Amino acid sequence: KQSSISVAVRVRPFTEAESNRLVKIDNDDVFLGDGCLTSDNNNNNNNSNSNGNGNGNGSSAANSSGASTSRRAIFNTLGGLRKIINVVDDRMLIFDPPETNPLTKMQRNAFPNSFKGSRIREHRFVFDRLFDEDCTQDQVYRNTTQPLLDSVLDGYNATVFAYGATGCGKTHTISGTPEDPGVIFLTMKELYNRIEELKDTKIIDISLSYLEIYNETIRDLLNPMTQCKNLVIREDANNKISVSNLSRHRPNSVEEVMQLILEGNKNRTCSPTEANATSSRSHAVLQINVIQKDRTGDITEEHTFATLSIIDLAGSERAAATKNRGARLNEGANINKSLLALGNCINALCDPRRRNHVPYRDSKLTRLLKFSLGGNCKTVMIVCVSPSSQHYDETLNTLKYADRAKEIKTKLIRNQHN
Amino acid sequence: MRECISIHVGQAGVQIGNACWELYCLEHGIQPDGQMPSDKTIGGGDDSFNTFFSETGAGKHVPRAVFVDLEPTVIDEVRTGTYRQLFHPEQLITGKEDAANNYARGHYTIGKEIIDLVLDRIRKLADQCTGLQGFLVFHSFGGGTGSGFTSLLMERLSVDYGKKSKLEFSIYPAPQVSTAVVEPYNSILTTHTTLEHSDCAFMVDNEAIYDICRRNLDIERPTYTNLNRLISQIVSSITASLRFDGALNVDLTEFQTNLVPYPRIHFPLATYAPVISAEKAYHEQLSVAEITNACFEPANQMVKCDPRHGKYMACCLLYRGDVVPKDVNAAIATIKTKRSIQFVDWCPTGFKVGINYQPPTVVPGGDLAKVQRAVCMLSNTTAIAEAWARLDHKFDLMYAKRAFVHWYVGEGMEEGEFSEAREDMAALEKDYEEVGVDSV
Amino acid sequence: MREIVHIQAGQCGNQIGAKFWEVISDEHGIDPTGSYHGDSDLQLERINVYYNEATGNKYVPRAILVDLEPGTMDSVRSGPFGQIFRPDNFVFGQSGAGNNWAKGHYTEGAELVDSVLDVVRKESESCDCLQGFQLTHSLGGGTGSGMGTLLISKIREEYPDRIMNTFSVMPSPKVSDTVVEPYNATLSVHQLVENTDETYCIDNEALYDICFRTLKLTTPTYGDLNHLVSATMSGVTTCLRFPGQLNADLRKLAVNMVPFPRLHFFMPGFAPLTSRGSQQYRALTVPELTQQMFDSKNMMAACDPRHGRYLTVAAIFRGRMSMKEVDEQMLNVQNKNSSYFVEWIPNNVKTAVCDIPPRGLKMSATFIGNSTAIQELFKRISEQFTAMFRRKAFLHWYTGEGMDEMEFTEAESNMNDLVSEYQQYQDATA
Ligand SMILES: CC[C@H](C)[C@@H]([C@@H](CC(=O)N1CCC[C@H]1[C@H](OC)[C@@H](C)C(=O)N[C@@H](Cc1ccccc1)c1nccs1)OC)N(C)C(=O)[C@@H](NC(=O)[C@H](C(C)C)N(C)C)C(C)C
Ligand SMILES: Nc1nc2c(ncn2[C@@H]2O[C@H](COP(=O)(O)OP(=O)(O)OP(=O)(O)O)[C@@H](O)[C@H]2O)c(=O)[nH]1
Ligand SMILES: Nc1ncnc2c1ncn2[C@@H]1O[C@H](COP(=O)(O)OP(=O)(O)NP(=O)(O)O)[C@@H](O)[C@H]1O
Ligand SMILES: Nc1nc2c(ncn2[C@@H]2O[C@H](COP(=O)(O)OP(=O)(O)O)[C@@H](O)[C@H]2O)c(=O)[nH]1
Ligand SMILES: [Mg+2]
Repeated sequence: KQSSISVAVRVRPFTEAESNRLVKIDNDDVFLGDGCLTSDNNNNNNNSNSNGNGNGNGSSAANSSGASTSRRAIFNTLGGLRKIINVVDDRMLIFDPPETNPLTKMQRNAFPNSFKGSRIREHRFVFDRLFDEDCTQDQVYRNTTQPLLDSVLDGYNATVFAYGATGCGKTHTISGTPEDPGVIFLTMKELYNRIEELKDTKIIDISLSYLEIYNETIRDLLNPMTQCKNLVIREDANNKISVSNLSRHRPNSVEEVMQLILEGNKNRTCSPTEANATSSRSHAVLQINVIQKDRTGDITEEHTFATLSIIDLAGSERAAATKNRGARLNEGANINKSLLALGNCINALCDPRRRNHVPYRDSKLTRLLKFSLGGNCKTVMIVCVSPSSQHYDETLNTLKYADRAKEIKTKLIRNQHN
Repeated sequence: MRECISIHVGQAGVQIGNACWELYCLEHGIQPDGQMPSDKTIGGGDDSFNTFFSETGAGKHVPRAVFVDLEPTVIDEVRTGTYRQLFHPEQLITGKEDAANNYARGHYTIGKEIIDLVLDRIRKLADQCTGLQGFLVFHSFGGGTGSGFTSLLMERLSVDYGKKSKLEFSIYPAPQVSTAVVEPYNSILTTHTTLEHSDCAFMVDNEAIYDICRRNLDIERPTYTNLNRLISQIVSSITASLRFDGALNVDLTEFQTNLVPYPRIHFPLATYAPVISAEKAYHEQLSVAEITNACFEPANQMVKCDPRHGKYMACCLLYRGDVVPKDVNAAIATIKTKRSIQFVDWCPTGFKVGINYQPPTVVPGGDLAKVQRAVCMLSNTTAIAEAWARLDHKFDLMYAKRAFVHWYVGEGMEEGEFSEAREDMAALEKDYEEVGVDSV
Repeated sequence: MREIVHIQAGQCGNQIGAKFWEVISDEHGIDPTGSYHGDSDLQLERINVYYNEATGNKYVPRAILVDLEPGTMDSVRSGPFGQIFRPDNFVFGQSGAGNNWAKGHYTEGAELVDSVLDVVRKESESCDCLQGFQLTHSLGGGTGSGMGTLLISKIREEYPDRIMNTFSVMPSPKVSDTVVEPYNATLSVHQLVENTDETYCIDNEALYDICFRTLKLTTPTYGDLNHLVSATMSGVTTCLRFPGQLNADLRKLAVNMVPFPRLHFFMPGFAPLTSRGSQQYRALTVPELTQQMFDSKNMMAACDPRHGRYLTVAAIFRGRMSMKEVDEQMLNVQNKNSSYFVEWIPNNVKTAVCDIPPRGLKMSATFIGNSTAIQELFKRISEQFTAMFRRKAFLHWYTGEGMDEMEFTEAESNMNDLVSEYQQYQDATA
């Protein structure tokens, strides 16, 4: 009856502003430059201006990275796809692609100059499921949570949490947009349809809960005017984490629940300055509690409970940009401390010796995730990692965390009685 | 002509800078009250020694430096010190908090409050330099403001002023006089930020300075005054190749070409062997054939290492006082016969030499004898990598348990910085290891 | 010029304050009536860290007296030193608030915490910086453990970019025998594990044991149990108000002795032991002093350091003495001890020296040694909280004021987790 947390990755599609920079540079190099090269007769190696006027009619405007391969003129940065992710299939990926440029090819067996950079980084990451740049919401839904929701109505609990740094589309992946749905909308529609299909044999009821962890406090977006000072975490004598003064509304129709979710999501604080107006500046936990009641009116009454948790995590913001420090830096630093607590909990839990402690009593988020990691529920991760070479160390750190937490053990026995 | 600019960031920087400015002000006959005797005739111009100082209407030679420290205590001490009239009243008084033993606090939170004024004052000083050559910054790895404010100001000034030669003088920490336990974290992070923007960085080990001040000088528990004076002597020895224009005066800049193979491997050592106590210097006078052979002994280094077992990349000897060229050739030929000295297998280019005709000076009331035949070394090696390994060892013991990380994380820094810096320093160590491979 | 404002709440806190402030005024050569008279000019170097300038060369203290029952105000207003504090320094009500924690925390605290916060705002408006506020309370009666915790939980929100200092007098059955004390301590302790990162675990059990076993007094008065705590905390805070190489601002104290935000409980010690009055002892050799510091007899926490290990043992020495004397045996003490210092921390021990000695005694020392043997404190309180909560007696005095029954189990689980976390590092070598 043992289980195992599974993992799933998503790769952002290139946004338009950097898509132009991708198109200007990467295509020729991959197709008929670094990708294939030419005979001992190529009169020009890489300085050709037939790439959308990438160089002036004369001397190069800026220093080249190497052999006139890139950095052709003065801009904010090169920002090419020199270090990116490779989604070759749906069971394995390789990061830091080898032989991406010929400079790496000359950097072998030669003087140990820039050596041991990519050679040491020849690591193959074997996850459970992988996604491509081109998938839509239904594609991710069809294998991220459909078995999970097949499990949730049977009695098992379940949890999914987002991941990754800023700009990877966690809110769009989970919370959806006013037009493009998320993952919660599809799950709710399928839950309603399964309610109708299973009507007249078993009654089912659902309850909604929604909270945020802004500034390491607690707040409920379904009901403002409740001051954060009143809300605190407490605990019963049987390992329960019931927050006080939760609104705990109950829905009856699809329109009501979706309208209420939109009204709640209107209140979350976000950065309004840059074009990234979708910047979620606070964690968020949604919980759906499903309760069954048999209708046979005889033996074999499978009175069963279950719950499903959706979590959106604000990304970790590093010193890159983020001007007017203090304010933005404090709102970033509290999130950073929460993410550090999460990572420390993961690292402590995965080991076989430190298991006696497994520190959860930490910043608020690591406490609210107590049941999620090592409790009874099944879990599936959704980690959004950008592939662009600009966000390199973000990708490496996030994916290293993704490789972590793949070896968790959680006995599950359902909530059946009678 | 080639007017450098000196920057002192942090308490250690301000201390060493005050000592060095005292020494330079005394050497060139400049009174602490500004004036000097020679300019009564010359007045001013573009002599060799006018490179650092400047001219004015009254002739008061104002020093070319701005003192940076977030604690106003030491800045007040210098303002209330003996050099009241020399430094113009534009020291960067900080009426606010300080990094307080945290790189993250100095870099992001409070560093941006005053960086604009620092840039404004450094630009005011630079604009008077018609032929500005480079920047000599003074900082410490294990400190607070020293670790981070330098690592920010260097990037800001490099972006502002393009490609100018930048020199940094470092004080690598020791456990005997450590004021903290988070010193390794600051050192690794500021080396990660500093490695890709500093032309050459000099390691003035504090353990080595303390040990040499204990053995050669007979003081048992030397306070920071003795260490300041002894380090200021090395700084003056290296810097004295710019204020003068004598014959055989190989310029300070021309050393850089022979010292840095690649832009990451620019950590050389530094030795010095005229040091003898004031009351014991008599009854003997040293010869060049013994002085130059003394500098190669492991006991007189300034970073704890054993070059005998490793290998030598290059060498550079800089003499001072009165030495005739007839003796130096014989001395070099003598020391070349030593078997223990072994050069890299792709550069036998030999020992570059330079001589400057001026006797070394010590402040009145000091402790070092006025030995005229002073000699200084600047030679990279693969043995210096051992030093970094020591720091890496500490990082292995204070990162499996995540100790103290939250203090840096809470200032606005992610966790991913630390592993990135650690991998950077591991790459540095492996690069030093691999350069010593054979040419076969 | 990094200022501190000293807010003191509770009768015991008020008396410890009235003793410590007199001790400070004696060391810096300020007597009552507010004028300067001393035997060196190192005294005025960092006077603004604690005191404050006023007109006519009056160096009025900068501290607030929080006391609900007005008896303490009359006790201190004509006490030894308490005749210089400004008229508005005092904040008070017209009630005692009893031993009921909820009475001071919830219903009575809300009436006067506004005034206390207003006066704190006024004090913060006069200076130009603030390292972080310091508190002197006890995990005891209702007034202190309620109002101090409320002030912490509010001012933490109102000034989050600071480090909080709290002086905690943990009460034991010996010094007092009110049986609602374990509940009050166990609940008030986890309201400081979160909101403050620098606390000192002064113990009453160890204080009474030392004042009964080493000093031969048989009727230990509260005028002679304060003469250890006041001296110890003056030794603790010697660094801030004099120039020195070591920690000269709280953040440094925290950064040097806070490996994690949760494990910030110390166990201050004292090398000499002095009773009240003019009694004196033989001159102390430095090796004897350093040997005497380590052993458990001088510890002001009931735990035995020989059982566990240490993490940071930052120490301070007073008076005039050659520096090289201290660094000889100390390293040897670090060497002969096989395993009673944790390995995975590099360079544990650290030392400093100061010039002006304590009053009368011309040689002494202090240290702020954090330890992983402190668990025996909390592991004792759990045995005086589980017995009463298994039968769950005495609840109706707290439950009948606004608090639930969940919070008490929250406190118990919090203490168990803290004990386990401290226990884990005992055998978690490098
Ligand atoms: C060992 C336990 C306590 C030490 C003991 C002290 C308390 C005390 O001394 N107290 C409690 C307020 C009064 C103080 C002294 O009473 C003697 C008073 C004269 C004083 O001086 N109070 C001043 C201190 C002071 C001294 C000099 C100048 C100015 C001020 C204070 N102001 C404010 C706070 S304290 O009583 C001796 N206590 C609590 C007791 O209840 C009694 N002992 C027991 O009950 C024992 C236990 C507790 C062992 N039982 C098991 C049987 C005691 C009468 C033998
Ligand atoms: N060699 C040498 N080292 C010094 C001297 N003064 C300070 N240091 C070093 O400086 C370190 C202390 O941190 P600092 O670099 O001074 O940092 P800071 O300038 O005080 O700035 P903050 O840490 O924010 O207060 C110690 O570890 C010493 O090793 C000195 O005079 N000579
Ligand atoms: N898979 C995707 N398909 C389409 N657009 C996407 C996708 N992923 C990200 N985006 C877009 O990328 C931008 C950034 O998304 P955003 O919602 O801000 O990410 P976020 O991580 O949730 N915000 P933040 O709280 O700062 O981390 C938005 O304009 C999204 O529409
Ligand atoms: N060490 C020490 N502890 C004290 C002293 N006075 C009181 N205490 C402790 O503090 C508790 C009394 O709380 P108190 O402040 O008097 O509550 P209040 O009367 O409501 O203000 C007792 O349980 C004692 O253990 C003292 O002078 N020294
Ligand atoms: Mg400083």
